[PDB]
Amino acid sequence: VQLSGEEKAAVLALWDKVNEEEVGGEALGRLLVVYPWTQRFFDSFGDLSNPGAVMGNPKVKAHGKKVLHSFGEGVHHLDNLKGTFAALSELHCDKLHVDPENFRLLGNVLVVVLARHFGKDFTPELQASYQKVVAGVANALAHKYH
Amino acid sequence: VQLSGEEKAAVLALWDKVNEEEVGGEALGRLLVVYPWTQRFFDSFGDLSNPGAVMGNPKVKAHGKKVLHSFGEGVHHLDNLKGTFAALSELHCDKLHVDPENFRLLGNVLVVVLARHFGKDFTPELQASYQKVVAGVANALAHKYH
Amino acid sequence: VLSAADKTNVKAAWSKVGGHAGEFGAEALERMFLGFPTTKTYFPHFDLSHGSAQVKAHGKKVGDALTLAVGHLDDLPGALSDLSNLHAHKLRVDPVNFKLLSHCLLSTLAVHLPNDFTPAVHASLDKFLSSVSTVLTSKY
Amino acid sequence: VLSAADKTNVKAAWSKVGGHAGEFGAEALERMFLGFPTTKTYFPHFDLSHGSAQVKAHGKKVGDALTLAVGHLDDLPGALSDLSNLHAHKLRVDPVNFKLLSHCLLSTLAVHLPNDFTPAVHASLDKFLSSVSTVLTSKY
Ligand code: HEM
Ligand code: HEM
Ligand code: HEM
Ligand code: HEM
Repeated sequence: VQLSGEEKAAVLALWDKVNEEEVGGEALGRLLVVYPWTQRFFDSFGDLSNPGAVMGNPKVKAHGKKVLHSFGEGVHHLDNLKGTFAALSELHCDKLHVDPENFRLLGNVLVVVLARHFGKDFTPELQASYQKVVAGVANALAHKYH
Repeated sequence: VQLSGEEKAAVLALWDKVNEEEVGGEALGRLLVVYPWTQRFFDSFGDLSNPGAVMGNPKVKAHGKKVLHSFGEGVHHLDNLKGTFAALSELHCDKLHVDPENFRLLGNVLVVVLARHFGKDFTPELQASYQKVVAGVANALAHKYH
Repeated sequence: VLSAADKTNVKAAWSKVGGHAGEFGAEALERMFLGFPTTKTYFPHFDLSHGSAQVKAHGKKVGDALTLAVGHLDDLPGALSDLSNLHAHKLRVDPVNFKLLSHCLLSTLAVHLPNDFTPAVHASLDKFLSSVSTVLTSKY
Repeated sequence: VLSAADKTNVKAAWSKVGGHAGEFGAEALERMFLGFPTTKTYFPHFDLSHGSAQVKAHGKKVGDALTLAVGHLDDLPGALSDLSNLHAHKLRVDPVNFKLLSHCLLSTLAVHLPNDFTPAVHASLDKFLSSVSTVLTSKY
């Protein structure tokens, strides 16, 4: 929501360097390992019992890519997050019954993953902008619950 | 936000019976006792060390009345919660630095207090409507943080 | 953690609940299902209508487990070990939901014991339900 | 709770942090102040500009306390008793803020130790920082 012009440009410049498949796959995999109750939503993916199984699971990678692609759509439409995520908000509430606290968990995992991939280029200032983005996305996905 | 006509009428009918001073005083007092870190915001009120001091403190009662009066304004403007609470959202973010998690805590305390005051009249269905109201208020107060 | 004063309060308050623990447990579940509809997902096998026999039976088991816990305040991890396994490994209950049930249980106690649900008692029961919730999510 | 496997992971990972604990602590604080500006309220007495000496000194104390904790994983309540009193009674830190610092510390470790910050290690460190946060908020 509330970014300066210079912050917006730094966010978009980093997104140019994001591999949605590698970052997505990692972000979703880490959510499932770190917050193991999230595995309840993905029983159809098969064996999510240990870390090795999760990170190599092809359905995890493919879904993580989808999620990250959608996040990317948000990064390119920061002035209209509620409109971009309206249909997905319905899906997550009415069809999947995901508690919205889990959107904030995934957002923070994604920030940790960006940190890991970009190192010292993921400065404290750039992280702060990304925290506003991930909170913006999480709020837009939560919109049609309350 | 999302209430039926019949739910809306039940919410408003209960509010007719709310003594803002007694309920307000109790709600704020219970927040301070149960969640003692909230006392950091009210050092100007004096001695908040023990439960007896908190519940009898006249500044606690007066502030609780103010808070509840404002909540009441929300109950009468459920179609425009963001507009009703815009100025207060600024105050809480920019001037007071209250983490928004504390709005949800106060909302739930208020529901417990209504339960205590109304007994079996505070039915499971009526509580459910009040949970949508308190979440609506908490979201409107959080609006100008993100 | 629970102080000695919190333990005293919790044992005292639960003595006033007495034989109503199962009925309070059932009402707390009903409040939770209506207030927080995402919690219904864990009970596909239940009839969740008002006064459902399965909700009444489950409320009894919840109430009895809380009664057990009140007897074992110095060793909750030991007493509730089997329930920690069930909620983490089998059911995979999202930790957020324990907060929601806790709230609904406090709401139910307020309804039925208004004179006994004092601020100090509220504070002690909140800590108790948090300690129970911590144990039930401990095996993640 | 921390399993034996989590304890092993935490001790292993912290050995790789080694002498950088204070510098990581300082960067985690900077990330937290910029990311989460409500946390600045607790430090009115600090110069919070980039490379402030007070932030560097405080980061050292945070890093040393985490190093202490890694040495006392079987008795965190005992080792961090004095810090529990400070954060609850004197400072009245809102429990939400421990989550925010934890996140910023994980972010900082990811930046500096990308090959060592594996999923299993991330999971163990998250549990460790939660256990530390629980102890530091235990005296409420
Ligand atoms: C930033 C946060 C998130 C974004 C952008 C997002 C986005 C998406 C998208 C694009 C889909 C695909 C919908 C389709 O195919 O039409 C989806 C499906 C799904 N999402 Fe989310 N998601 C988010 C968070 C979560 C979280 C935290 C969980 C669970 C804990 C979750 C669980 C699912 C599941 C189970 C599906 C269905 C998968 C399937 O059909 O195979 N999502 N999400
Ligand atoms: C439903 C939630 C809430 C509502 C409706 C609300 C409403 C209000 C209102 C009407 C005022 C008076 C502003 C004025 O005089 O112009 C106020 C001030 C204040 N509020 Fe809130 N409030 C909420 C939650 C909280 C929470 C959770 C805290 C702290 C943990 C908090 C702390 C304060 C403080 C410290 C003041 C200033 C008191 C003073 O100047 O004496 N409020 N709030
Ligand atoms: C204070 C909190 C809680 C207590 C004391 C508790 C206790 C219990 C007990 C005693 C059982 C029955 C075990 C048995 O018969 O072997 C059980 C089962 C179960 N609990 Fe929990 N529970 C708590 C919270 C929750 C929450 C928050 C959820 C989800 C929203 C939940 C979902 C379940 C489910 C789905 C079952 C299995 C029910 C069945 O299939 O019959 N529990 N719980
Ligand atoms: C893992 C989490 C934390 C650790 C290990 C930790 C550790 C410490 C240590 C070792 C001290 C110095 C004690 C001394 O010199 O006597 C301290 C002081 C303090 N901590 Fe924490 N802390 C943590 C989290 C937090 C958080 C989340 C906040 C607030 C956002 C905070 C605010 C403070 C403040 C204001 C001081 C006093 C600083 C001063 O006046 O110089 N701490 N902490």
